[PDB]
Amino acid sequence: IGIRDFIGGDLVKFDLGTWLSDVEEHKAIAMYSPHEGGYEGRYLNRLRYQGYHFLDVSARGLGDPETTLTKVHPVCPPHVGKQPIARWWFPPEVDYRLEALPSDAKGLVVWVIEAKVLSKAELQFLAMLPSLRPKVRVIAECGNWRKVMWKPLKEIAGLVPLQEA
Amino acid sequence: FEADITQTPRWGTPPPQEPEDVGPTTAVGYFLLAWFVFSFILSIALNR
Amino acid sequence: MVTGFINYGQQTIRAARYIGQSFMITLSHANRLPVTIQYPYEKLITSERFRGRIH
Amino acid sequence: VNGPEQLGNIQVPKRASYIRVIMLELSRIASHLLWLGPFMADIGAQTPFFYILRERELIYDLFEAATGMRMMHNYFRIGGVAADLPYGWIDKCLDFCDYFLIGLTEYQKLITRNPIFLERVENVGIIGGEEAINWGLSGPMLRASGIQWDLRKVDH
Amino acid sequence: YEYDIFWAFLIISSVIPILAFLFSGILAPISKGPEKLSSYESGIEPMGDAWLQFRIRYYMFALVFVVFDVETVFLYPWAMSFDILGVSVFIEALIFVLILIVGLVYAWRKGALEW
Amino acid sequence: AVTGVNNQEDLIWVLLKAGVVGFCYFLIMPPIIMNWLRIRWYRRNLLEMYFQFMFVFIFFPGILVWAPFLNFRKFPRDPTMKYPWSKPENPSEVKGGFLKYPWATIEDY
Amino acid sequence: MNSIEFPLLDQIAQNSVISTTSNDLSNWSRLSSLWPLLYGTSCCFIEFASLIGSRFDFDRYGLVPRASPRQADLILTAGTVTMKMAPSLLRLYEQMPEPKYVIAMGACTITGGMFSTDSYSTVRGVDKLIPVDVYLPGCPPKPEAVIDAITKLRKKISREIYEDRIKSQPKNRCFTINHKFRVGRSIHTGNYDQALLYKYKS
Amino acid sequence: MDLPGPIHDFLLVFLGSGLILGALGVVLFTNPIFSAFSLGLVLVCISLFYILANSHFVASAQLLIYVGAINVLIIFSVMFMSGPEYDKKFQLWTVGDGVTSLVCISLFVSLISTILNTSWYGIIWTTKSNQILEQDLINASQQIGIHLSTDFFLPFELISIILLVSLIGAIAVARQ
Amino acid sequence: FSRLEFLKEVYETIWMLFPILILVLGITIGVLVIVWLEREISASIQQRIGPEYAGPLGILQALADGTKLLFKENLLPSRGDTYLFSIGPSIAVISILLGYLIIPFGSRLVLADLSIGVFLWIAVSSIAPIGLLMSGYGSNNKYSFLGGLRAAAQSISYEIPLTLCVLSISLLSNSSSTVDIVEAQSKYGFWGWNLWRQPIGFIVFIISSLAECERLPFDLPEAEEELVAGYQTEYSGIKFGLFYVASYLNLLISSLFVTVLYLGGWNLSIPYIFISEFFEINKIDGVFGTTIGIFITLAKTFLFLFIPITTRWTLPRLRMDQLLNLGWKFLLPISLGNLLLTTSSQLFSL
Amino acid sequence: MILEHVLVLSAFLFSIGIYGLVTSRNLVRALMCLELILNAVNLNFVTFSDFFDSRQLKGNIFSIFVIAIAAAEAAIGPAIVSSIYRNRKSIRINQSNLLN
Ligand code: SF4
Repeated sequence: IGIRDFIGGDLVKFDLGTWLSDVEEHKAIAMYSPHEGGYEGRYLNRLRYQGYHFLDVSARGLGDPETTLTKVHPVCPPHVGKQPIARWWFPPEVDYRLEALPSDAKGLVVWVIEAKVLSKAELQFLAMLPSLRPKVRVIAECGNWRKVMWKPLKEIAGLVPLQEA
Repeated sequence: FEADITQTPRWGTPPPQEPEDVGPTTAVGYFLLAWFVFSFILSIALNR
Repeated sequence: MVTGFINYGQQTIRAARYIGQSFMITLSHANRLPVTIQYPYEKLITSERFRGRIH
Repeated sequence: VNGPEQLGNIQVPKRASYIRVIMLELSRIASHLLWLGPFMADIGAQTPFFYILRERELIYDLFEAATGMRMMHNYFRIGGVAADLPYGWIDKCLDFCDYFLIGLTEYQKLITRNPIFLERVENVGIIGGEEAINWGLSGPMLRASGIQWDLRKVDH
Repeated sequence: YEYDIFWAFLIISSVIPILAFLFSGILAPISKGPEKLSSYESGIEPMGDAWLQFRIRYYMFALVFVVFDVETVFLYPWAMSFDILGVSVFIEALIFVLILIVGLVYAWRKGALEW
Repeated sequence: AVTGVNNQEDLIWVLLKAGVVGFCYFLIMPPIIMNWLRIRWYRRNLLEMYFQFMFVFIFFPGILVWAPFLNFRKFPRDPTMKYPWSKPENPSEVKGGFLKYPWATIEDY
Repeated sequence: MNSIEFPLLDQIAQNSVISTTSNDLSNWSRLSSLWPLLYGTSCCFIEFASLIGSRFDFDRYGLVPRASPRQADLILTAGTVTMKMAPSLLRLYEQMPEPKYVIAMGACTITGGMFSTDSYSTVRGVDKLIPVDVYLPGCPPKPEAVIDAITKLRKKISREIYEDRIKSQPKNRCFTINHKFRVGRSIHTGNYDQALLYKYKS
Repeated sequence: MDLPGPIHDFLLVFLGSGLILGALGVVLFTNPIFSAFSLGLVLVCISLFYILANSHFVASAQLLIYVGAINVLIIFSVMFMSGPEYDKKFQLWTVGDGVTSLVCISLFVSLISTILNTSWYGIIWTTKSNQILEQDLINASQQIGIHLSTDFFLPFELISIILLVSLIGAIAVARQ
Repeated sequence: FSRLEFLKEVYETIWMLFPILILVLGITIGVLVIVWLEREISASIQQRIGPEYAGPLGILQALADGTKLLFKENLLPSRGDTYLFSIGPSIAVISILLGYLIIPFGSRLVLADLSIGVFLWIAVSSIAPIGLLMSGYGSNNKYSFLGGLRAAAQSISYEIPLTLCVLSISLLSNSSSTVDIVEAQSKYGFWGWNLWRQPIGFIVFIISSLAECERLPFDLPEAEEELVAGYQTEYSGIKFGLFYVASYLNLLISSLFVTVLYLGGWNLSIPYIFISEFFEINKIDGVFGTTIGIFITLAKTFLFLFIPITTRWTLPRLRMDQLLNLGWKFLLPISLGNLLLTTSSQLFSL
Repeated sequence: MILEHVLVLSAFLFSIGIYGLVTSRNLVRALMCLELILNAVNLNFVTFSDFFDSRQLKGNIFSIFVIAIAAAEAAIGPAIVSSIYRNRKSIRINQSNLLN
């Protein structure tokens, strides 16, 4: 395919109002971006302009995001043979950041990088997270594409039938 | 070792390095000489 | 005395030839296909015993 | 791996020894390449760095096919090696040798007689053989002073 | 006129770095710190401030260059008037070029041009 | 007019010729040049690369305008991926394992 | 409990055309020209060299290596940082002009790696010395993984606003006292192999 | 054959102010490097003055020769002086400078009381026949070439001898 | 104060400003082109791709570099002098930009056909090494000091053969104006180029211009392997970009002076042969003729832009002593002999 | 026009150069002030050639010769400076008063 494909993928498009309307209507959004990156900041920047504070979460070492994000979770710091095994308990990340945000902030946006490595049920929970926490928006890079396109995360995870764009 | 005469290396001859190609040298020299002679002739002819 | 100028001539043409040889050797690589793997649009398939993340 | 295996009198099988010789010579080729690169960069030519890397990547590919990693192979073991050579490695290494001979001829055509390279290199760092012996030099440093001293042929 | 364009071009060429400096001043941030303002000496802490004091025999070509610049400046008007006049200016400038060659030979033989 | 200028052309014809030159230089030729740079990027010899770079050097004032409004990002392997969330019909007709310069032809790019 | 706290700040700015697009274009310009420091210390630098070479190209992202810190945006710390080198590394980072970015490549730069256990001079991670933006795990990380870390760094760079500039300037607090220590001149004075033959002293 | 009037006078005033600043920097700087760099500003302003009057060849000759001279001067001031000495910075004032300041002020006043009292425009209208150029010599550099080659032959070879002997003496004196 | 001629002169100042601004815009665009071309030629002869992601084919890479340097914090040395630090690169870029006033892209597409011509170009190009020395001294760095001294020595060595080579061409064309030189070449057409008549001056001019542009193998004041960055070691932000622009502008102006003085400029015709294409090209006059002349000048300039960009990435670099030896013992006597041969051949004309 | 102002500047330069010739504690600076004085003389010559000698250009030729002489002096010293620094390792001229 060509014509439209080889015509401007410029970053001056007026998709930003639709992007903000979608991120307000659909709380959890799957995002697809150029492989070399750097064309996501135009869309996250305006979210940060509305008072949203970003929490960067890597999905590779996420480790069962239910108890990692919404519960106190046990983690063992790495001993190198010089110490006995210690079991530390870490606070729920998204809730700690939520209760520690300033009162003027619009909310918290969870930027889940490399969300393709998560399974189906983990993406289900990541899509249904804003229902449990009202002031949380979920953005998850579920892949790469020539141009930035976003979909509801419930549609990708399988809660909503995948309507043709 | 500076005052010792047995420290001078004596191991024969090294493996010779590849020989050299000299034909393109003469070709380049002929090209430049012809260029200079053509310059002489052209300057004399065009000046008149 | 003339032999000095002649030797200067032959040790100058040689340098020009070898400079042209370097130019030719380098510019002959313009006719060859690139070896560059265009990451991240292209990824090299790892070996059967590549040591990466633990499972 | 040959310190302790000599301490414990462990023998090495002939196939493992041949694999070790092949890998050592390949590593010597790679080390001489990635010496030639920074050397010509310090002289002033940056293109030979990429030119050596074009073939050092092939050496890395051979090592990763055999050992599992480009560098830090963890392939040599006490009394042998980690694993046998994979299927289709001999022909790949032979084709690499055939290509690398041509690449080395290209390197010698580009660099060896260059007038600027010679005039930067021809008469720097003259080391006597006696000084090379006394200073404890070895390898290409000691061998470039009239001394035919290689520990591969001395120690068998 | 053929030289008002020269003055306008010189003014514009001088203005351009001023515009670049002003744009950098109003665009780039300032985050100065005592470690940042230290002189760069490849990581290590610089010793005494710079200064090299070359040898004289190295920098003796400059005294040749001063004279040769004047000679090449003097050769230009003769070349401009070589066609209007004839062999007279050829004979005139032949001595100039010969003196230039003799001075170059003297500098070569005395070791002024040796490093 | 003034003494010194002689036989100057009419302004309307000069304007028309300059307009057609600008039309060919700013919005016609830079697209063909950048397409000739994108296609046949790996098929160049030394002469073709030299002429490509010469044409880019000449027409760069017209290419600097079109370049922000063009993307040349490489396309997916299968010609069925309409969307990044789309799945291939059968994942066997794709061609995987493109080779490179030591062991590849121009077909592998 | 090592807790976290947000300080008191004002409202940002809000803009329609000029400031927002200017910030976006500045971010994009700093995306595509992240010139590395050419800082090499140990074995990982070899893989860094493999990213300068032909098979994996630095030039596709821009990313031309610049020797001087003043011309470098990104410092890509490749190699173990010993006690003898860590002050030099921190100077080199400080001498780089703002905005500047740090990528800790290698396991020895994240937490010390193999030397995290018994080395008596290896700094266990440059996060104790310099603020690291992107951590790159792996002993000789694959050059593609280095490009991925640089891609993630670009992902974070493009998200910047003008407010982040006042997050970057140092607060610069100081406190000066007398020490009554013993002041001694430098041991390495530069005198080496000069008049060596007269230094026998039987 | 000139710039517009107000532009010409403004350029005169501006280049004069720059020349005054450069000369004051020359005679007030302790560092020979700083005063040499001020001398370079003086050289550039004087070349611009030459371009202003009519001298398009003398300006280029001034730029070339005097730029070589200042580059050599900076090199030999670096080579023949103590440490870089940014702290020297406007050498101190003595009585021996104060008396000479008065003497030079008196000399400048004596010169300017003559310059301001002489009608320089009156002399121009008397030298009418000296300002009728030959119509064939359009290029001013062509006229300067013709009048250097024909009118001044003896100084043209005397300067060659002078340059050769100066080169020889500079090499012989400065050699180690 | 006449308000009839004052408005006319204001509009005239506008109509001389307009060529200056379009030339300046094209000059900065050309610096962008030279950066992109050098990167892509290096990638091609090193079997790489080059800039690919900043724009379609790396077209916006140099623009991204320029805007990054604009947004990069301006860093001043605390130990050194601020005024010399700020003045140096500005002087270099001014003295390099001043040489573009006399370059003709057509018979009348020249900003100023000054009869002093190429001599003024040499005079203004002599000034930049003073700016380099100023940058070296003001930075208060040993590497910067060495780079400044090396730049001064390089300019001193290679100013004279270039001057004599330009003098020989001016003697052949009997005029210092660039338009006169190009037309004198265009009298005899393709055989009338000074490249064939003056080969020795051609080679010496190439070598001297490469040394003055400080391109490799004459990149000693900025040699990255010997000094960290040379005189640019302590320079950050927009000033390094200025010292980069000035270098690429010097390369472009040297290539333009190569195609003007030694090649035929905008001329492309062979009168001694029945070349239908060349005759039809030369038969066009007007707007199209000027456009074709600009095209020909740009192509001939790109040839001697391609050659030194290759030269940087092929040869090793010289040494300071060998640079001085080449400048003072191989180029200067040869240029003197070329001038003598030019005068002897020109004796036949009168 | 106000062309006579150039003359004024030349006179100023002369006086300033004269001042810099006397209070010079560095012989390189004294050489530079000699260049300043010769430059003032050259400014006078060039503006007088503009005023009265538009055809013969005798003032311009004299300016060229004065520039040549100034460069010859600038070549002879600092070679004299080189000899002085090689023999005494000091440049300050007022400190050398042996011959008195
Ligand atoms: S990861 Fe650490 S130990 Fe391994 S090569 Fe890199 S720096 Fe050395």
